[PDB]
Amino acid sequence: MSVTVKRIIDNTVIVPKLPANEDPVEYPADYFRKSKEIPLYINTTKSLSDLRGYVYQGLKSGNVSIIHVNSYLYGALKDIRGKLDKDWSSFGINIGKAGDTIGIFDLVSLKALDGVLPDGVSDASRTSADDKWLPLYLLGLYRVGRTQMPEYRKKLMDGLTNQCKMINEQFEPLVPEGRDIFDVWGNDSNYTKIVAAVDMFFHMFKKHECASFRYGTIVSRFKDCAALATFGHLCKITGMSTEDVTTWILNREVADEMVQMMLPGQEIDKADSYMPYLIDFGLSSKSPYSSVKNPAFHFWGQLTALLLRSTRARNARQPDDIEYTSLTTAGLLYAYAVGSSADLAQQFCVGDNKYTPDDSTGGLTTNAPPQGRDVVEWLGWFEDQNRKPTPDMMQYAKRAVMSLQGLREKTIGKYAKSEFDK
Amino acid sequence: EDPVEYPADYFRKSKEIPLYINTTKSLSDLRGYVYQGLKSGNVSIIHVNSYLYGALKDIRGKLDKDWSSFGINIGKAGDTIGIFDLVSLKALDGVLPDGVSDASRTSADDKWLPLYLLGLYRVGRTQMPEYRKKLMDGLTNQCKMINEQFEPLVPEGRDIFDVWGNDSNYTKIVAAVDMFFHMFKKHECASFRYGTIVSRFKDCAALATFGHLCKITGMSTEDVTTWILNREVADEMVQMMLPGQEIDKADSYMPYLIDFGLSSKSPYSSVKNPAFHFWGQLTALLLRSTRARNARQPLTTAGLLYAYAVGSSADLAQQFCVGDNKYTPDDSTGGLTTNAPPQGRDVVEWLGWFEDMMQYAKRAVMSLQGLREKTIGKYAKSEFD
Amino acid sequence: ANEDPVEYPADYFRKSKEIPLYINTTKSLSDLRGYVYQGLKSGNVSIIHVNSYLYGALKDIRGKLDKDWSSFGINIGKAGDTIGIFDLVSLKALDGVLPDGVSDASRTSADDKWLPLYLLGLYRVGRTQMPEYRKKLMDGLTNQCKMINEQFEPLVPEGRDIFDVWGNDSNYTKIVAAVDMFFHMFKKHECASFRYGTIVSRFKDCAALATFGHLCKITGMSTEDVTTWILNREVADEMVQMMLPGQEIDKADSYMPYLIDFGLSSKSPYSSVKNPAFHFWGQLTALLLRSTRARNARQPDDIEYTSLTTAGLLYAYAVGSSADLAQQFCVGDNKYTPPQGRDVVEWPDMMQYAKRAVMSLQGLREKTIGKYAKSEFDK
Amino acid sequence: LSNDFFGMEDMDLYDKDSLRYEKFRFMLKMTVRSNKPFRSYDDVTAAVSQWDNSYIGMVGKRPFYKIIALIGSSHLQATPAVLADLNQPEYYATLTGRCFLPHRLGLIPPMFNVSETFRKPFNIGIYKGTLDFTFTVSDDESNEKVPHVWEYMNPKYQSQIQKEGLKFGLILSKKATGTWVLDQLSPFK
Amino acid sequence: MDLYDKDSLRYEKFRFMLKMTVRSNKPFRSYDDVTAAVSQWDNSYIGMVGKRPFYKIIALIGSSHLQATPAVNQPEYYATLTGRCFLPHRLGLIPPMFNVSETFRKPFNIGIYKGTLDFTFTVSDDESNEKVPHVWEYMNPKYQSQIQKEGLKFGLILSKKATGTWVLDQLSPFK
Amino acid sequence: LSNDFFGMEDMDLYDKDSLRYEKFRFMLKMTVRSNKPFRSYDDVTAAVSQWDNSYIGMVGKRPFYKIIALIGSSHLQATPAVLADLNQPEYYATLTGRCFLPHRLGLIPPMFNVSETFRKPFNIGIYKGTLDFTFTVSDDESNEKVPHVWEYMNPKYQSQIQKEGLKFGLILSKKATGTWVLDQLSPFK
Repeated sequence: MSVTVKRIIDNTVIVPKLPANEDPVEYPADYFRKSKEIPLYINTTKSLSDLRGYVYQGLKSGNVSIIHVNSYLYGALKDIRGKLDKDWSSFGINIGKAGDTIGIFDLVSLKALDGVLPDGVSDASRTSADDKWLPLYLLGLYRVGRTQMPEYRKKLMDGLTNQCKMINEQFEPLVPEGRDIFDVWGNDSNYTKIVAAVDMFFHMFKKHECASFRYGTIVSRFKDCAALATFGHLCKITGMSTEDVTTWILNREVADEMVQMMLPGQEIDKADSYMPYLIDFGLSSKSPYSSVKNPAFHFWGQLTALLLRSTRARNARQPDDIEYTSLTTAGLLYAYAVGSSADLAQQFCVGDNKYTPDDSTGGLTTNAPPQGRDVVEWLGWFEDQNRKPTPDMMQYAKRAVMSLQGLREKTIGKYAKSEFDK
Repeated sequence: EDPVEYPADYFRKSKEIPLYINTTKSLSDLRGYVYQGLKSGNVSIIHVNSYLYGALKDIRGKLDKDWSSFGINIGKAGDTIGIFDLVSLKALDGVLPDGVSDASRTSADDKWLPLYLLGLYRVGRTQMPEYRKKLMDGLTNQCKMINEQFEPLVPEGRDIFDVWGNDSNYTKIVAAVDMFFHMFKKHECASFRYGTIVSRFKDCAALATFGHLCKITGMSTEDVTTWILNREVADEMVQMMLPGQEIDKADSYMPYLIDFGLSSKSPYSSVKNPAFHFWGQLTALLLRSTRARNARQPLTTAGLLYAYAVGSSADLAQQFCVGDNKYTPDDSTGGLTTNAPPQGRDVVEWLGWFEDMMQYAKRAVMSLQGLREKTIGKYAKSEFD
Repeated sequence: ANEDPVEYPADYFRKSKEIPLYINTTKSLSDLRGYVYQGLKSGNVSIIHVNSYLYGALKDIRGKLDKDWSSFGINIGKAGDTIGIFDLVSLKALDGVLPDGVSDASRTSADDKWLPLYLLGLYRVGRTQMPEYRKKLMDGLTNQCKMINEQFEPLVPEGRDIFDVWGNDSNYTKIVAAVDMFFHMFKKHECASFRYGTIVSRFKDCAALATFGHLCKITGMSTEDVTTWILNREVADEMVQMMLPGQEIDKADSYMPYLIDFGLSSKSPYSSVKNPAFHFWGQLTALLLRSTRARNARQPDDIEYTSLTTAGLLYAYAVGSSADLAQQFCVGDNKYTPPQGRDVVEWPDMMQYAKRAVMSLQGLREKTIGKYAKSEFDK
Repeated sequence: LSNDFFGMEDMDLYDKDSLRYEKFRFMLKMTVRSNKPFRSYDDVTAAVSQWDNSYIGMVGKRPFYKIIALIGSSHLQATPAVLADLNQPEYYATLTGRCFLPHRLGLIPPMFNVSETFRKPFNIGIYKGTLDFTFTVSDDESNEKVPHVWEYMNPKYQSQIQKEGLKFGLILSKKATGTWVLDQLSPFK
Repeated sequence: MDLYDKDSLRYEKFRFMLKMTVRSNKPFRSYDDVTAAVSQWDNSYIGMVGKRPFYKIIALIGSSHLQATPAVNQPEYYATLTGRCFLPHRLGLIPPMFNVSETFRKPFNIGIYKGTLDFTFTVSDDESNEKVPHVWEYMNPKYQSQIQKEGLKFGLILSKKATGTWVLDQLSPFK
Repeated sequence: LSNDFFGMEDMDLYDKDSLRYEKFRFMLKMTVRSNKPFRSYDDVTAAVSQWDNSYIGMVGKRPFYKIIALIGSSHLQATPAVLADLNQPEYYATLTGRCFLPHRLGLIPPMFNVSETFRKPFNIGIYKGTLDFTFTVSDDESNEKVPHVWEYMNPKYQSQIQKEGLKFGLILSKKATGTWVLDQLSPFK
């Protein structure tokens, strides 16, 4: 515990501990210490043509099995092509070494699935023109089956149809208009492993001739990592150095949230790593970078970015069961600090011409904005303003939240318009 | 009221959880038994328990880490484990009902029928027709996601499944299933969590509202326990936090202390822990939490004091520093004697200040449209508005 | 006789000419390695097995002595002969029953690199009794072990600490102190990382001597001259019992710093509980001279405080207000020249100096010297 | 041995293999799952003898764990699922009691009443699957007379026990008195 | 090479015990199939290495003396041989043996035939001065080209000394 | 050698080729892709023998890696893709266990439990393609007796292991008892 707790009637300890209502965080490093490989269980006791017919007729009839589609996706994505130029070591796993060609499944361990294989709807009239567009469609359904609302799922389906038509050019749609079955595919573990492996392989080889398969699997990149994504967005919208931003966080829950967010041995700064797929590969059952596990920082950063007039931070869902006063005050203080007092300091110099005039009546004590970006100096100004934000901050928030037509319910924009636009 | 029983006491008394079932029947004969009983509304609890054991022998599911709990050697990181491998299995010494055994049912049970049987357990615990109908519709949607025909078996009425919760073996089975599928979230049969999720933290609303309070106030559990007062919340919290109960471990036997029969009276319940539940729910409601609007009313001064302390006096304190430059100016007229809120969160300082809140409660509670009887929301609207 | 009479290492070495080490060696090295390893994961490892494994894995005869290493009339080594850890303690056979053991047959011979280091580190860890220091020591131990093995999945479970009892076993303390002193003699040994977790055995239960040295080092005053300032009439007997001649307390490579872990002394005379007044005086004096060390030592009980505070304030004022500034090196000639001196006979402003010294301290410590001074010299 | 190197005189407490009886009670739970029914006890022993392929459990009870596995394999009763075609057959066996085993494996370290579980797969060719175990081998310092350990295995199975015991790693030698004695285990086990 | 009988003929007498047990999917057709099924008994040999040639010759005598059980469901063969005999071998000095039995089982995969094996070997030393019979009359062989070839593909190698005593040359598994 | 220059006397620890047994457990994964199916196992040995044309891997395990490559080539079972006309024939083989290899290569450095992958295309003329490897060769200090390493090859294949085992660069011999001892690798390799 932090320190001891004493209830003074008998000088006794209580040692409180939170209930396990939500599962604790799991890091990819712990999983990769436990096991040195990522198993992938599939049923390979079938020919490629038979599996292709199985998946084709199942998609056309809307009753395709997950085992059949997983096996067919393995069979049609054995493209060893793709030559590494540099080493691709990640989490102590040697995927390749600077010149040896690797496949999609060369980065995940492969095993044999223990189970019974469904019969199927085998067809023999479908030729070997499948690798061009069928894995694309099968992976696109994975991303499509996460919107849970028609007016976006329709656009995603149209995009997938265009993506496949650019390759095949006939592409009569397979899945019927209704009767969805790809919603369940996310639950299966092997399908997520395959789709995330495909996404990372085609992310390493962007210029691959089959790089179009990134459509429908790009959602797997940084999946359930909303807190990390909003931290990056905040660091990019504020313009301040990414390390000075963390000094500004307040409210005593954002700090511990940050500490669990960036444990050093997690490798969250390397693009070609296993970290962005900590939940699709099964590395972590509960991603510490998720928004449900990290509500306070997500809310505060989204509010700050919205106050800095960012188009991204207007649709993020406002987290529930968190404070909406202290975080809002901290975000407003940060926004007034960055968006009003521009740093605007000399950066490069030719031998000389460096400093600033400190003897030209450089007064500091005044009822004016600090005209700086240091956290301590703005905090001193705020506490001299007895922790009650000035009406000028309200005016800045009103200017930064007004004219935001077409807001989204339960999102940050609606709350900001209801709160900072009294 | 019955004395509080802790899971550690039970696990000291016995080193295993017995599951009494009668398995002298084939799996197909039992699938017919339970199917015809559900369709005719005359299924027996012994038959349903035997069938649930028979259709849930999925040794599949590979552990990745040790799963010790209460000194029980559940598994070691790599060995496959089944649902019933975490409860001891015995033979039920009892009579087996005659039954309505069928023969035309194929091997399509493991897909959706245990789901139906476990879901009706949660269904037969509401006693609100609207909520029960909504849960039944969700159950029908969940089962139709697997077999897609799923003609409902139990009739529109005839809640024979209400008594199912009385039987200890059925509760043990459903809680074991919930534990197994909570350990393995990404299992291919994880849909069974529907209907058995109610077993998770069952009869433990006091601990749930403690977690809700700790999540809604921003203050740590180490500091919320400092604000306990009134001398019943204090020893209430003391009895809530016995050390060896292992309440902070997710994959433990604690959340099912009443379904496994580890405790006859759950210490973390509401009828045994009324005052802390009321205080936490009232405070959370005063902190604008939608969850604290429906809990049954089983302290108000303490809750209002804490709510004003945490909802008005924002902290905004420096917590990350670049090497140096950390402190706050104490020489800039840092007075402390005034007729103003302390602008802090310390319990002793706010207690000294106590030695505007009406308006704060009014604004935190007004316009609370759509309240329900016995709820904390109605109490706050009638009292703190 | 509430406190046991002090025992000196000289008395023990006059009584017995060797330090026995009773261990059970009727087990192969791999068997004992598996025993202790699976016990550490299972949290039910026996002390006999861990002592036997520690002996079996630390038989590194490597380490060449450069100078003689005699101590208390013991011919440990003679300037050139290779020496091991257990050549400095006599070894016997333990009489008893050996428990079953849970040995794993898949454990390779990658134990000596990191497992003795972990097993010794749990000895230092099992003395804090407070979560913060224990957790930081665990972090340091994991960092040290990962520097060698680089895998190091932690063995002992997070809860149910079984290593607090290990310190109560005499043989384990003997082994850990022998390892500590052997690696102290050979600083640059390739296995010197084992010193982590056993440095607590160095000068264990000798905080009074440590604070005497700190007082001699912070004031710059000579150790022969500081003892002239002993006052209060109880510090005198304390200092006399400190400096009995035949103890070699000034010898680093001697058996003295482990007078309690080796079992040489049951009640160490240099301990702080047996030396309360001297420890209090020295620590208060060091605090009054702005020393960061003298803000965490526990304030001793059952001793008068006013006289010790007066003496400490007097000595602190003498050090802080009377700088020496005297000619000490002369080139042939040119030698000669508050009392403005440090002589004992020569020696509201003192409370002003104490207040200046004790103010501006953030985060004091309960029951320690710093909080007592803040509550005593900051009125 | 002494012919190889110098100075390996044995202890005079027990010369080489001093016989002695170790009183102990026990408990057992066992569950063997296979893809096909076991035609004979031969396949049962073949599938079971791989329970300790990777030994993680307590080692001071390894011969006793082996003999308890032997009695469990002897008493593997079937289940209604072992019929023609219902599911994968799943055998079950539990035994509880007290017994004394004459053995010459040296003085055994003291035992404690702690449960140990084993979960390993087997692949003997035709048959595949896993196992399950729950040992409670502990010392019995009482003086009540107990039935012999080999008595617990009925002679209806085990056409000849001298090799059925060996199948699990045991080494037996009939003393012609009727009480089999455990000589040692399989090489370096 | 050594002056004092490095790799020359050596007469080694022993006491053995054999319990042959062979099972197959359908009854055996030719003795060649019996040899093929038996020869895969030591796919993973764990027992004493010094007793390997003796174990292979005991498996050979078990193969020669295999009779089907009267029950012949699945064909279950059975045999049991015991005797006192001496082996002339050219494998050099052999380690001393003991009166301990060792188990054996490996499922043979010879294509057509599926099944397992079960051995019980108790080859032990014998320092008794009593004259012991030869190993090779325990057979029922044809000295022309049968025993030299039926046991050849067990790995055994035989030679001619013109005396009629079959002397063991060398063991050649998977060769 | 000594016939050439002055003073190259051998050491007294191992005279020239002092035979020693090195017990070690291992693991193996293999994947051989080719344009056409391998008609004979000899072509398989030819295609796998150049798996270390540019060698980056272990030295103390290089003979062990060669023997593991040999055992993997022995058990290179085909796949359903190897049938008449589906795609390029992809082979696969995996082996795990423990074994001891008698060899006269001198004392070996202590091996660790570390895995190394290997990738290299092969060109044996008619046949194109690449390889794949994953070795886990490491020491085993347990007294547990292990099967002989050369026993892991079934007698069904490798009619002459003296050359089938030599295709990979090894030099074999016979210990006059039926156990093959590894003399050395290919000379100067």
